[PDB]
Amino acid sequence: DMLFPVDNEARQIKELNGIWKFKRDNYYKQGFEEKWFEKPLEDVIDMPVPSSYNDITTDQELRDHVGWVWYERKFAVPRLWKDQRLVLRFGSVTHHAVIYLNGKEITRHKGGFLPFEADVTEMANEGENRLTVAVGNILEWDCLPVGHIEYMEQKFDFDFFNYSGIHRPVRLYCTPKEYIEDISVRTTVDDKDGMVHYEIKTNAEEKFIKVYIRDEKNQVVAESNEMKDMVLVKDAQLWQPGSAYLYKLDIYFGQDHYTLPFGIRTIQLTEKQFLINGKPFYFKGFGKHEDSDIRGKGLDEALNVRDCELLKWIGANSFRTSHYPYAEEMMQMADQKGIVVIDEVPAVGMNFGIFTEDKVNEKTLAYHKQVLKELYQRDKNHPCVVMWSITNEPHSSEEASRNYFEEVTKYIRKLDSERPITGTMNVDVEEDKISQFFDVVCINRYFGWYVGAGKIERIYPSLKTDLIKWHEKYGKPVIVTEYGADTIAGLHKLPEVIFSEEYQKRCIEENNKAMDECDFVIGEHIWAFADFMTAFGLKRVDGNKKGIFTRERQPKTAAFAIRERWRKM
Amino acid sequence: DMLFPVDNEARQIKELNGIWKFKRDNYYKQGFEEKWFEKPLEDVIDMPVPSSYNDITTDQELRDHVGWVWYERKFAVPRLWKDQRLVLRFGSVTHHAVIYLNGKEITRHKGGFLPFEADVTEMANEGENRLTVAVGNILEWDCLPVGHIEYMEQKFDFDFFNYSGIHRPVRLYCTPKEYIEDISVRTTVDDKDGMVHYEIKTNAEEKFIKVYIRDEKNQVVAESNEMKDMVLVKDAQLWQPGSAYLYKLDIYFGQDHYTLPFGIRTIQLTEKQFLINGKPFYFKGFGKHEDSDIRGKGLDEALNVRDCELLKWIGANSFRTSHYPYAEEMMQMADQKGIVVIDEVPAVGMNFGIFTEDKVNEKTLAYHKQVLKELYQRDKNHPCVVMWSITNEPHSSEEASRNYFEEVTKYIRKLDSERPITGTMNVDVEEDKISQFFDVVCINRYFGWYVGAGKIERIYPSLKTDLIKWHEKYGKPVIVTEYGADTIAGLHKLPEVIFSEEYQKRCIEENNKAMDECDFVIGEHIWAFADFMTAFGLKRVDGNKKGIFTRERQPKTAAFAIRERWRKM
Ligand SMILES: [Ca+2]
Ligand SMILES: [Ca+2]
Repeated sequence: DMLFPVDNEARQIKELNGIWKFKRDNYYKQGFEEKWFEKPLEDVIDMPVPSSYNDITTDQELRDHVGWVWYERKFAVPRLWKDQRLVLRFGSVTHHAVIYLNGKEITRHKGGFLPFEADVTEMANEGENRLTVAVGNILEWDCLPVGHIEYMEQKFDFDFFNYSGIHRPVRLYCTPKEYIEDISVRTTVDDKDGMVHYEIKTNAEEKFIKVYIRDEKNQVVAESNEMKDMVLVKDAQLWQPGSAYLYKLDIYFGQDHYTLPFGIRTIQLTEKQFLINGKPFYFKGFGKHEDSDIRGKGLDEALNVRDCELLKWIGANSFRTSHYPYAEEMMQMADQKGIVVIDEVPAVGMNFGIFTEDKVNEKTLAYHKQVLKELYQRDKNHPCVVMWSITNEPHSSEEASRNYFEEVTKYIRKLDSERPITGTMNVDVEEDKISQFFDVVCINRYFGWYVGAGKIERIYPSLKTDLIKWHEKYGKPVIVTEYGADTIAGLHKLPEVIFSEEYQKRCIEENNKAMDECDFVIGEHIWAFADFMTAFGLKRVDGNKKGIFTRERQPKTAAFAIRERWRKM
Repeated sequence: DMLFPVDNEARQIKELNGIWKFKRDNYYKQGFEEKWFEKPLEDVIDMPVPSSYNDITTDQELRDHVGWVWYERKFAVPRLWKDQRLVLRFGSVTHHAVIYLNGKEITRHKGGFLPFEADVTEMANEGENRLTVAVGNILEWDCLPVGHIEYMEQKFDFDFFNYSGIHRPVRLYCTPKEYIEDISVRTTVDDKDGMVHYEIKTNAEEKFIKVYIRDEKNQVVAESNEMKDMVLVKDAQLWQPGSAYLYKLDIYFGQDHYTLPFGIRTIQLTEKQFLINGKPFYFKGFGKHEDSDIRGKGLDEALNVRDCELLKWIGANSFRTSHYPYAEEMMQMADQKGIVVIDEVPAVGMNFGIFTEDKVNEKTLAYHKQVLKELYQRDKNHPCVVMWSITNEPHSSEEASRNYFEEVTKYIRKLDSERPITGTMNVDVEEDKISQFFDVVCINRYFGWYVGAGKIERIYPSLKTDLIKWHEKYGKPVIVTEYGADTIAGLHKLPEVIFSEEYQKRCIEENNKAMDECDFVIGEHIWAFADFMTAFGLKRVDGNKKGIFTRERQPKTAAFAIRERWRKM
């Protein structure tokens, strides 16, 4: 159960963000061994929430910390909340969490990009309470993303910096004691009329319920007293790429009230095309990252609006939540703005034998299924999500990866029968062993950068040849999910050279020429949207510089050429 | 009454931030004349709150908008708030506001940097309500900051971009119907003993009250049943620069409860020293701004923590709120971190005859006193505030300005008899006509930049001479409140040139040599803390580049030489 918290006459949200008190372990698990949670934290600094902690201070030891840190603040339960159900919700804690309330452990969570909560109805006191949160950043072979510890040094083979902290809002909220627990909505369209199938779960299934479907002007277009039903919406306003329309499932249950936005739209994959509402859709966009200056991966809604303005300005129609689920506020924004989304779990870093019993094994596999279940439960009702990505660049040349990903793909297909399934490729087409389980083949190709760096004339023939091989081996439509080139803003050269602004434009141009000659390509996603931070390395100039925009969300030269192309499509 | 809202067993806060709907006027006052507030806004975009609106979109017409824009969202009143007093608070609206609730005007406000509120107990409905806010950015001769309209173009003489929007949190909060309205605290010290003078004002003064003073471990150290009292704090932990201690005035009144943090510390001025708790204090720090990428002047608490970390790293002990009051969050942070603050009113831009019947006149004067009253009411109880600055660089060579600022200084002295009063100078010392009214003389001087650009060897003789003149004319201690040089990060040259990193360092050094030879100098504030945005001009390379740090809060070369000086001082 993970309905996004709401405010109305019956439910209320208390934000617990702001400035917390903060302290890091000075040796491994110092805070657990010394039971720091038993009393208020001492010798602390201020830390903002939501935000990563790595980039806030001037202290390299905190930036490079491996292990656990400790957050604490106080919150109040109002007298007016006397007989309500009380829930403490964490949008995320990266990567591992132990939650304490007034010195007592109340829940734990594993995985840094999905929300979790704890019912504290019978444990919070009226008035002041103390909330203590332990935050661990260690990744092992059974975490997603994958990593491992060497002797303590953290190892991993994904790009982005392993930021840690409380990256999403913390919320204490209240509901009545009999209440709506979960909602699932599915839609179909028969010519001009839409059919809304819904299922509502409550903790008193025998009690009366009233369910409205309201349109965008909030007028009732359908009505029912069933917990599960199938209601017709005549002349349905469809949710379309670039023109969102959102209905509302408005539910009254006893004293409870919940309103759920949703969209009516169909997805159908053909030979060679990706149909949305029966019309072909060509992905134009980026894989993104949750990353900006100072705050690391902290949610920043102002930055989120600026990014959507940028996506609109440049003619993009989609993005992929590259390498982990994003904040729901961004998923909600994509629903409202009509932006098409590929939603991805953090199965990244399964690459360098990786699929062995001592590394990525059945323990990893079972956790991977759990993350997919948690992702599906959070995002199942978003019309913006049109496809699930279950992995980014696994070492899928290994024979052992075949049974691994057949199992993951079949699990996600049972949870959701309506949305296509995918995963992104980096191994050579001849050696790949899993893409036959997918509905769409997604490839990350860096011709002109990681292959034949600087050789502009080799980009077009190399990509076209590889594209044709992927189509011929699997017979499915293809998206190029990553391609591009590192580019230092202000570095100009004539003739162009790698890292120059001119080279990034030409590299992308030549890849685009290959894709334009292939009738089976259904998308191009440039890597990356914006410069972002990476673990330190000699190929990373203060992070990954493949951004079309700088980290401060201003365009490099190539942005203007991309805009001309995407806007005339 | 402007007590900062609090959460406890009796009072509750609902934040109304997030993503609002937004639309600008297409001609002057269009929304007022078409009565847009009467129905939900149509043809809208998303706009984050808190944030400026100017740097969010890709649209030049909005960035440079002159006039009014319109914000709207919905909010809920829960059933559980049924019998409470309901208050809508705006931390600020820049510059002018008209607030509508369910299509009816409920308040207005002039002034972009101080909070205001509206009692909505009788007008808000249970459940859903519609909040509409018109936001105007026009500055006239009786506004602060000062500006004027020409033919529609906005003119002004201050040097920072005229960002507009809802820069600080919007809060709906509840209290009991009989409640604590205002609190004032003054402190004296007697050897090791504090005396806390307090005065509590309520909604029903004949009822009984309980007042505790609590230390930082929450332990009662004094107690009383009076609304107005002095209570002794023996072995009182003093609030010290760089080592803060905050007691809490904990007040119970009927069903109401309010806890006010405060500090015990004294201020005294001699003709050469600024004494805090009897010890000389030398100001080391910066005038700042509320400015960052994307969000303009929007509150960003993660940015505030990073700034305070950088102030600590560089050995700064103070800042001035150039040129307007900052968010209360930043004032609380200064209270907790032991940072000393010069608190400044937005009386900036009274420069180019300025003090004439048609420009800065009796209306400007009366408004100037009003903003000082409002600033005092908000910040009176902050130990971090050691001095009020009533103006920045007025054209105080005009004879007419004498009576103007005698009025202003008399007025603020009536509100606050303990804190020193000042205002910053740019006119020639021989021409000034007001600084005799101040307790400390503050001068903005840019020898090596605006006077004798590039002539390093003339900086030290020029500032020493000017300093001695200011001291000779007024016989008061002197703070140099601004000095420095524009500096493009990455610009290096040997020998150094203006705009280079090396020149900024040498220019500050030579100015510091002059100050080190003047015993009556009690502070040095470099301009600026961080690069910030200005109105467009040929001297402003994408804004003001006098930052010691970049706009993204990283140090230029001069930061490390400043740190060496300030950390060994
Ligand atoms: Ca969230
Ligand atoms: Ca505020």
